[PDB]
Amino acid sequence: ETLRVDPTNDRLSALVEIYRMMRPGEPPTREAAESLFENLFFSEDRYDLS
Amino acid sequence: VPLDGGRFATSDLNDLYRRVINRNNRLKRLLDLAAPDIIVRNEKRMLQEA
Amino acid sequence: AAAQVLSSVESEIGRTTDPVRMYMREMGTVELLTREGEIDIAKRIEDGINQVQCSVAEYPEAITYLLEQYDRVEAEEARLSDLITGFVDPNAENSIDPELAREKFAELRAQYVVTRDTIKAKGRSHATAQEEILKLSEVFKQFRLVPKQFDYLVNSMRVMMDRVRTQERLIMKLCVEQCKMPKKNFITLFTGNETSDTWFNAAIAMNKPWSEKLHDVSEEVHRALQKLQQIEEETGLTIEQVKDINRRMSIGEAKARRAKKEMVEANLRLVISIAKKYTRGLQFLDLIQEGN
Repeated sequence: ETLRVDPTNDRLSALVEIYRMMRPGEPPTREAAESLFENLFFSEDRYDLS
Repeated sequence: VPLDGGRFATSDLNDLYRRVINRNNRLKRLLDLAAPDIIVRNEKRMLQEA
Repeated sequence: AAAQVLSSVESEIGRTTDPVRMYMREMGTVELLTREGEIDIAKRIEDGINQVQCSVAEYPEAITYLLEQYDRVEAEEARLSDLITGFVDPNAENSIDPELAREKFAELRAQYVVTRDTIKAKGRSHATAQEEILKLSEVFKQFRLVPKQFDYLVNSMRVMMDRVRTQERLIMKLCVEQCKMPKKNFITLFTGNETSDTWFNAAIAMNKPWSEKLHDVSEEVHRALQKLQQIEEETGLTIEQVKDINRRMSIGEAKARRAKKEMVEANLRLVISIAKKYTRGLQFLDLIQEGN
């Protein structure tokens, strides 16, 4: 059902949607989307579970 | 009003008035400078927000 | 086409209320120019500036104003006022010295005294008179004045054109909107002589029953004629010449403004990159405007 509701189709579309949700108004970019997604949970400086 | 220790205290209304009249004077200066329309639009939006 | 994605983003925003990111989105449309954009833009700015300088040189009393304040301060045995900085200061391709000012004004006096009689010979359109006027404008062009005095120098043309154009549209403000004479013949008759009433009573010669009842409004339609005659006699220039001068000043200034405007947004990114370091004393977006 979740795939049914999903409008996206590939990784680029998903990253663009994540960027649009996190930073509305700012146009998405090929590299900015992946940089933000990496910095969300996959950067030591900006994430830590201890 | 002055404070006992040589300090001062004021309401935030002084801050808000300073901000709005600073931006209003900057807009007045920009209008006679024939500035590019995007900067004048940004200043008008800043005045609206202030 | 950087504006194509603008439709796809703005129509699908989350309705951001942050003025900073919307401003940066607005300024992100223009791209960065390097090693070619700056040179071409500077060339266009210089072309506009030289067109403006050309426009003021044709106006006969511009030389008289360049000269008369210096004549006035000559009698004071010195020029200690700040207008000595606003001297001609000829460009080369420092304090104002008399050895330069007097040498520059000698040929100015010579042209001022030699360009009067040639105009009267074979009319204003005399080939030698026109070339002598062009030479005098050229020897005026070899000066580099200050923008302070230059501002009122061009403001004089702005105000003179405003006055002459108000006197012009006064004709339609008094008679065209009420009496309704056709503009097809009016535009041709106005350019005919614009010195006398040859077309004014030529219209009376035709049938023109609307024009037949002009005596009641003669003492208010001829006042504009007298005012434009006064403008011509005080400025010493025909209507067509000043129209051409200002119609080319207009597009020269428009070109300069377009060049400067187009150059400006190419460095708004630099403005932001500098302003970010100075926050937080005051604000973040006001610093951007001050950088602009």
